[PDB]
Amino acid sequence: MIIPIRCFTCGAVVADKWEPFSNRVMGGEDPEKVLTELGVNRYCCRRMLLSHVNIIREIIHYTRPI
Amino acid sequence: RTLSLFKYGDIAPEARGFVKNSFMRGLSPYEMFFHAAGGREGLVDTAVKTSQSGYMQRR
Amino acid sequence: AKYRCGKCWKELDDDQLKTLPGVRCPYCGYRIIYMVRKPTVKIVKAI
Amino acid sequence: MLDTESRWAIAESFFKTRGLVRQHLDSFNDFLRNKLQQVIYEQGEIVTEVPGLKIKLGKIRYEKPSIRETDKGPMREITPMEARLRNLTYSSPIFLSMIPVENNIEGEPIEIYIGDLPIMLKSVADPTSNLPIDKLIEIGEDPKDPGGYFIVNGSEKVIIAQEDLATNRVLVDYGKSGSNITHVAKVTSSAAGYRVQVMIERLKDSTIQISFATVPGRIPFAIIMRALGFVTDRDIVYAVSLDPQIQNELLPSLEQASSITSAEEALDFIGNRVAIGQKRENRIQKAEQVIDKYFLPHLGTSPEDRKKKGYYLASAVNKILELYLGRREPDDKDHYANKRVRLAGDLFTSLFRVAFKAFVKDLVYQLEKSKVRGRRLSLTALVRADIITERIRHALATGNWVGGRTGVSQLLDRTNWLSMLSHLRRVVSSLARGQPNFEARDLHGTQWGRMCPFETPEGPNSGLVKNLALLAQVSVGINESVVERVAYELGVVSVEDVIRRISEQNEDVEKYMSWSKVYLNGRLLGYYEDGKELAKKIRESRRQGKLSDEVNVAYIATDYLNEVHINCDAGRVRRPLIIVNNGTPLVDTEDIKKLKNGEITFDDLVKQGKIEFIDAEEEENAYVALNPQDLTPDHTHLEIWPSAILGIIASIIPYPEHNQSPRNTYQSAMAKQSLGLYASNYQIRTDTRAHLLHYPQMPLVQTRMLGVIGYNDRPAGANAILAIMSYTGYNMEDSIIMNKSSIERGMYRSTFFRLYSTEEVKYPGGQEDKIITPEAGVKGYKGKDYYRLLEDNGVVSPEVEVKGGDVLIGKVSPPRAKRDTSIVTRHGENGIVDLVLITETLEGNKLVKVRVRDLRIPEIGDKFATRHGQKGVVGILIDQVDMPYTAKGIVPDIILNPHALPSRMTIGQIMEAIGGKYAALSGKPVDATPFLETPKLQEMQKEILKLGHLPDSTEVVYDGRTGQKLKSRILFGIVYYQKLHHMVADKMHARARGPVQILTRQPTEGRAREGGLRFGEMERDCLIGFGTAMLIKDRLLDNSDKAVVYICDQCGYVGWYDRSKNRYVCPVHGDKSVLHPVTVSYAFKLLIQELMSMVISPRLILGEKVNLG
Ligand SMILES: [Zn+2]
Ligand SMILES: [Zn+2]
Ligand SMILES: [Zn+2]
Repeated sequence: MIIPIRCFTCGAVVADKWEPFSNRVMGGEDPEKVLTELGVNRYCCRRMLLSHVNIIREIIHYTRPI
Repeated sequence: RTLSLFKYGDIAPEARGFVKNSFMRGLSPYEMFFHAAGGREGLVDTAVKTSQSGYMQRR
Repeated sequence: AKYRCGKCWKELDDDQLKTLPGVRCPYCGYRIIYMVRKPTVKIVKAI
Repeated sequence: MLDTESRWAIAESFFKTRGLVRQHLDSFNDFLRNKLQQVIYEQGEIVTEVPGLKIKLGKIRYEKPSIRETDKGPMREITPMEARLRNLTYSSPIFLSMIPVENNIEGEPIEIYIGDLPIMLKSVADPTSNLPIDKLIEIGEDPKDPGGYFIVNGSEKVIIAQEDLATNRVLVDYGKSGSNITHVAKVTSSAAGYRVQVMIERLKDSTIQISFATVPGRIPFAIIMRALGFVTDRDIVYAVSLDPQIQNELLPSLEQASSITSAEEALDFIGNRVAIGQKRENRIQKAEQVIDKYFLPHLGTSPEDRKKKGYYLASAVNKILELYLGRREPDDKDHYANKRVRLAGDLFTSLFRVAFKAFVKDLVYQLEKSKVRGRRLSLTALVRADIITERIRHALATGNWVGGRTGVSQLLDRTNWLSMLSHLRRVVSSLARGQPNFEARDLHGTQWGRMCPFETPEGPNSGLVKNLALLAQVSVGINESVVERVAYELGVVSVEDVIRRISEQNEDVEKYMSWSKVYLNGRLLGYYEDGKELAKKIRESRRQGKLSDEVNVAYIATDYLNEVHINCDAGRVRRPLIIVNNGTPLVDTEDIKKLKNGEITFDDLVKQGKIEFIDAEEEENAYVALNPQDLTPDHTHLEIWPSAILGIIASIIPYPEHNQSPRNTYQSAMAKQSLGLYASNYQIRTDTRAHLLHYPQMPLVQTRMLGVIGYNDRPAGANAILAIMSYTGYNMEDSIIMNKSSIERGMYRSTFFRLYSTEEVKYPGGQEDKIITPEAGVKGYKGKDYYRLLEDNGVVSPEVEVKGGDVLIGKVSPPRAKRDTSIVTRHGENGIVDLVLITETLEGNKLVKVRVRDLRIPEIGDKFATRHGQKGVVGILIDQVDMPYTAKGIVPDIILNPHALPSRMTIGQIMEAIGGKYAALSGKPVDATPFLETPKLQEMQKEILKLGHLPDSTEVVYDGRTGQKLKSRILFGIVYYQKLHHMVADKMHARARGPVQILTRQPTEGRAREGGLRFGEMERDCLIGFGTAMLIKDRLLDNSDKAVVYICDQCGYVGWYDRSKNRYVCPVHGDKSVLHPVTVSYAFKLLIQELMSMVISPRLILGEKVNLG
């Protein structure tokens, strides 16, 4: 739904690196260079960042009326 | 003919279900179809076998 | 207790005292209402 | 040349123009536009026994979906979400224009309301089918929902397609061995409301008999021929065929009816068969009416239609004789040319026809009764429309269709995206489970491109429940009249004209024995000079737009047969192909260039005569090529997409051509059950059971169809660092090892939602009413503490911790002395109250819904699977410190035993692991579509080596407990995993003691009923085999239905022991006999008592407990 705070395999914080990576890739930059220069080197954290879906931007429209 | 990809009246090894590839190498589409056709019987025979075995053992 | 009009999600709040012939929002005439979170401190363990 | 990209562009345009549920929508639109009016034209006008009084029907129409609530006035339009929330039905009113004539007086046309018709979502009648994404979001709708279902009473119902044999066709076969019948032919004529089967035999003595359901026994062929207007034997033998060899076989059947030489003799012979002990007159009219109504109704139900029935019977007899002489073979019955798929349109038109017949019968009865009583003519005052609305709805909410069909309507399976998508494309075989037959479950070569060869259930339904292929399309059909006219004007000669030319003109039959027979929907149409030329002409005219595209033509040439078959009816499954002319496909570079920039679509190519949909019958004349690089001048078509032979779930497997066949079927079955996001608006809709994965991820190793179906926006799994090694023995025999630290970070956590509902029934029968209030003093009170969560209005508030059997909604019920009927939480499960909804059910009754959620964290016993058929439970959870870290600090998320690979032969598993590791390292997309995988394995391995890792995807691993370096290298990957809804938290159930049955006094059944396990016969056999008598007694007697009963010493019946003062009393002996107590199973005493209920008298003979000596 939203980016996990930490990588699942190793406890590395990865949530703070989502909004840069999600932007510069949309700007035409290849993901590998951005990931390397952001400080992500183990492929577990690369898996965490590369396969996020971010559904919450659609669920904010359909929220419990409580 | 089995499929429409083969000529009329063809009994060549390829046209009747001979797979010359391996799982490592990968199968062609018609080879996949022939493999599934060959393997479908196992999904079916199990229930019949167990029911007959149960009836015989009860008697 | 207290309810909330269902139209446009969190619309507005109403209570038991609104006595009407049917279940209806007095303000927008909507037929679906929900219940509030009963304001009270709730303790959940971050496990 | 057509490369991969151009063919994928064609396929993507196909999917973009027409969605994945085009079959349901097309059938419903066709029914709504045409089949609705046709039913009432078939009715025509209602007559009355009283002369001068009748009604003439006009047009019929429908409006936007709406409801009529309390204080009925103008109808108010509603949205589907409101129907879901308020338990309504998404239906639209239907208006009929009717004119009453009263002794030939017109009056004025009247438009009335005749009922409500359910509307399929996204159909032509649904106003939400043409809305922008913004407006769909505004009204509370999922923009990606492929609406092909109905909202009935709030539930979502889908009409499953039913596959069954074609009706108006002749099927020939051999008779059973060792029987007087040698060959059999069968026809199943379908009328507008009933279906009649006609069976033709060929007995041992070279005679032919026709027998159908209504008339008992067999009737000789010449008898029926005479009854239908064929008086001369030459007429019969020339209507059968023109071949002297075939004509020679008619002699015994011709002479067996030599006594009957007139139509009336045949008619009263049939009458004697059907009517016994009546005069000649009523006999002949009864026989002629039963012949005209129940013989072959599809040809007509009028007394001038007998010639057509006679010609049809003659053609069927000719077919059976051709089978006898050896010029034919028995029909396959599995060829898809012989099978038709009934969809929602046909079922709805039949149901509406039946309901309209019932409604018009009731209306005419009420009208004639009122006119007998005496009243003015006011149609609106006696319509009683609520019949129609009741008859259709009850069919959708139960699945019991007309004609004996059951299970046609089923609740939509919204476990995830793939479950709903697969449900909306299922096909169920009608003739099934009555016998295996070991041949209806085979993978017929005709299924290529029409049904998925993998997605089938396992067990009794294996091979009988199928799923549509990607590009398959079910035909809708046209009217036969235009096809007949164009065929006649093309040059064919009617059978009557040929017979006339043969008989009344001196022309030899040798000329017409070399001609080709021309059929139309299984009925012989005529003769043509050269059948191949006619087939080519029809095909060329169809591609130019002059002829409808629903028409398919085939030409069959054999050493003994020369026929042309034309089909234009509905229910035929067809597939598209690119036309190849002179070895060059008709789709060129300019066409694909215009296709890639939106100038043209898939439909434009079809209407230009470059891509055509062909069915099984036409494909007999086709010679298709898989790829453009092996085209030859003899080829006629080209495959649009070779990977489109799979279904919609089998299209998610990466590298499916490297796995064994059963693994893909298992994968489909398990992928229909994975946890994940199933809808964007899941928080506002109320489903009975729902699951939600907290952090779903889209696969790293994708296929081309994952993005088309929208699976990347509603994923149902996560990517896991998989290690392949043997570790601690906790992953032996299908089990897996999972990292506990990654679980504690929230990897595979999920939430489970359950719903409870209640309604305040108004009870109009006695004017008493329900009320939702607490239960201070009531008859069926439970306990003071149980009702401690209810508010002042008797409904529990959101965000509270319910547990066990706490009361959620508290209401009382009037006696039928108020009784407490309150909804309680199910036993053995707790959670947090998530949502409370209060509304009205269209009549002022209060409806209350309470949704309760709970948190599910993975543990030992949870079930996980992959996309290659590798299910298993978690054996143990290991922390990060104890996991075998590598030289870079990466620990596995899941460990999989190597011993599971070499037997299952799933190379795709390892290939996906390598591809996922490459995708994570490089950041480049990986496509694993079958037969077209890019990049190749060698390139991926070279790139992996270039990025600092070993090419074979192995790594140097150290032991996390001792720090010792392992002597070998271990394979690591990023395989994608799914979590199934088979959690151990819902499967435990234990019983020590509790309630028993009222009748047998045995423990109850069900997890919610405190439990109880059945001790069957086979367990008793195991206990006997071990020879443990006391253990048997303990298991079967002491722990269930033990009792003590008193038996009289003389009669042997059961007495009793009363508390008056003191007595052992016998039902017959009174106090003159001694009674003894015996311990026995209470079920045995019940058996004795119910045996005495019958006239059987069981007397028990007692014996000494202590063995003397
Ligand atoms: Zn990491
Ligand atoms: Zn409101
Ligand atoms: Zn007695």
